[PDB]
Amino acid sequence: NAVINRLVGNWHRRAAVKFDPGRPDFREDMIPFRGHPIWERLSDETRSRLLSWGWVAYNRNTVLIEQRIANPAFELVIGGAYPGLGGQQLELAVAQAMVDEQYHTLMHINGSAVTRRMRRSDFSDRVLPDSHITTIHQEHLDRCEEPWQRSLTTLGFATVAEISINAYLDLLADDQEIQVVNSTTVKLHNRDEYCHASISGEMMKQVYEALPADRRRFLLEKVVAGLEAFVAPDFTTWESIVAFEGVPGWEKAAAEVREAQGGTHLVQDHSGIHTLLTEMDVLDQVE
Amino acid sequence: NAVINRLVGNWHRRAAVKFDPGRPDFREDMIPFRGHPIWERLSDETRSRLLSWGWVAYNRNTVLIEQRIANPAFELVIGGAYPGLGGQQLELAVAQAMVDEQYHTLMHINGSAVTRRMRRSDFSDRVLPDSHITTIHQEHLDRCEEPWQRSLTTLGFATVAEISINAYLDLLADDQEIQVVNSTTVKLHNRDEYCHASISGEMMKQVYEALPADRRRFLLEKVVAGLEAFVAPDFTTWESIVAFEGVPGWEKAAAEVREAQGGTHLVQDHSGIHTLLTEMDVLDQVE
Ligand SMILES: [Fe+3]
Ligand SMILES: [Fe+3]
Ligand SMILES: [Fe+3]
Ligand SMILES: [Fe+3]
Repeated sequence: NAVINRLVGNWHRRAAVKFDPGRPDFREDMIPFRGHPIWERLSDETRSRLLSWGWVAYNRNTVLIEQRIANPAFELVIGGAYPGLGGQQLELAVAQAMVDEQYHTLMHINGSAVTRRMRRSDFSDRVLPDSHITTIHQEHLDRCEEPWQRSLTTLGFATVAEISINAYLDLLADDQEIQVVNSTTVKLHNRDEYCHASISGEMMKQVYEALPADRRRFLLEKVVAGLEAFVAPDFTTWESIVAFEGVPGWEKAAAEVREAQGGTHLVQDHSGIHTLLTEMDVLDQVE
Repeated sequence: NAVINRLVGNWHRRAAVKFDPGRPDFREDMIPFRGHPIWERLSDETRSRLLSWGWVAYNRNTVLIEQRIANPAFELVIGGAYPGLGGQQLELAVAQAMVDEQYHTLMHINGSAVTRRMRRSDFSDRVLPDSHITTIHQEHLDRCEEPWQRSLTTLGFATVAEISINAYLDLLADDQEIQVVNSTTVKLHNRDEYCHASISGEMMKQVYEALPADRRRFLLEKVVAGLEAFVAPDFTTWESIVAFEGVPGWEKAAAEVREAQGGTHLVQDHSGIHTLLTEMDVLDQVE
C-alpha cells in the first residue's frame, strides 16, 4: 500500500507536533439556545460566557473522541484485533497517528486553558458530562456480549470519527470572526486529520473485506450508529452548561430546543463516510 | 509549583518529539543465557539473533509500560481519580508527558522495525508474551475489589516506572559497542524521562499526603511491588525467545538460569525511588 508507505515516509515532515476580548471564542450559530427566544433574555455577559463554554465543550468533545475512541481503536489495530491488517508499515503509520492524536488532545486542552486564563474564569471540564458521541459509543459497548463485538464497535466509531473530523474542524477552522488562537488551533489539527482519514479509510476497507458476513454487517451497523451520533448537536452537554450558568427557564427552553432542532445536524458535511461507503460498494444499506 | 510550571513553559523547547551488521543490536550481558554454559553450544548466527531479540524485547517492554501503565496513570490523573492534584498547569504538564510517551512508543517501535529491515527477519512482537512488569501490574489489578484500588495500583506502578526508567534506559544509552541507532534511540528517550521523573515524583508526594492512612498504605505496597517487578530480569520473555529459536535444551537451562540468577536485578540503580521515598520520609517500610 503506497498510501500507507508515503504517509509513513513523510510524517516527520507534515505532522503538526513539530487575545482580543472583543472577539467571541466560538460561533453563536453552534449554540442551540442561539435559535430560541431565550437568547434575547440573556445579558451580554451571559452570552459571552456561553460562547466561551461552547469552545470549551468543543475542545472536550475532541479530547474525549481521541482518548475514548480513536486511540483505543489504533491500539486494537496494532495489537492484531482485526483481520486483514498487520505488517510493519501499518504499525508505524498507526503509531505515528497515535502521537498526532495525543498532540491534538494537548492542543485542545491548551485552547481551553488560554480561554480560562484570558477570561479569568474556571469553565471547568468537570461541569461537562460525557459528550454525545462518547455516550453512544459507551452504550453500544455495554450492549456487546463478546470481545470481538466491542472491538468492532470501537473500530466503527473510530472510522467515523477519523473520516468525519475534518468536517467538524471545518466549522471553526475558517471562521475569521472568532479568536484567532482558536481558529488556528482548529486549522492545525485539521492538517493532520486529512492524512488520518486516508489511513482509517484504508484500514476499514481491508478489515471489512477480511471479515465474515455476520461480522461485516455488525461493523457497518456500528459505523451507522457512530455517524448519527457524531453529526448530532450535543443537547445534553449544552443543558449542563446552561444549568450551571443559572439561565432562568433553561429547562423549559431546552425541551423546546430538542423539539425544534432534533433533526438538524451540527455537522452537515458527511462526504467522508459517504465516499468511503461508495468506494466499498456498501452504500446500499443506510440510515 | 514552580517545577511543574517551568516544565510546562519550556516543553516545546526540550521535548524529543521535535547500520553496521558487525555491531550487536543489544548487550550480551543482559541475556540470561549469556551466563550459562548453553551459550557456548550456540552458533554465531543464533547468538546474533538472540541479541536482536533482546533489543526487540527491550523495545516491547518499554511500549507495554507506556501503553498499559504510564499513560493510563496520566489519564487517571487528568480525570481527577486522585486527591491532592488538579489545576490547569498540572493538566498541561501531564497532557504534554502523554505526547512524549506516545512518541517514545513510536521511537521504540521504529527501533524494532529498523532491526527487522536490516537483519531481514520478522522478530515478531507476537512471539513475545506480556513483559514481567505488565504481568505483575495486571495480577495486582485483578486482585483489586474496588475502583479506587485499581487506580492506586496503576499510580504506584506508573510512579515506579517514570522514576526508574532513566536507570533502565542508562543500560543501553551509554553503550558504545551496540548499534548506534539503538543507543541514540535510547538516549533520546532518556532526555524526556528526566523531566517525567520530576512530575511523577511531585504528583506522588501530593497524592500520598492527601490520602487517608489506609489508602496511603495500599499505595506504597503497590510502589514496592512495582519496583520489585520493574528491576527483575524477564525470565519468561527470554524463555519465549529461546523456545521460538529452537535452542536445544532451552527448557532445562532456563530452569537452571532462574535458580542461579533469581536474585540478580537487571536494573541495579534504584536511586530514583530510594530518593523519592526518602524525601517522603516513608523509606522506613520496605522490601
Ligand atoms: Fe485528532
Ligand atoms: Fe485522527
Ligand atoms: Fe517514556
Ligand atoms: Fe515517561
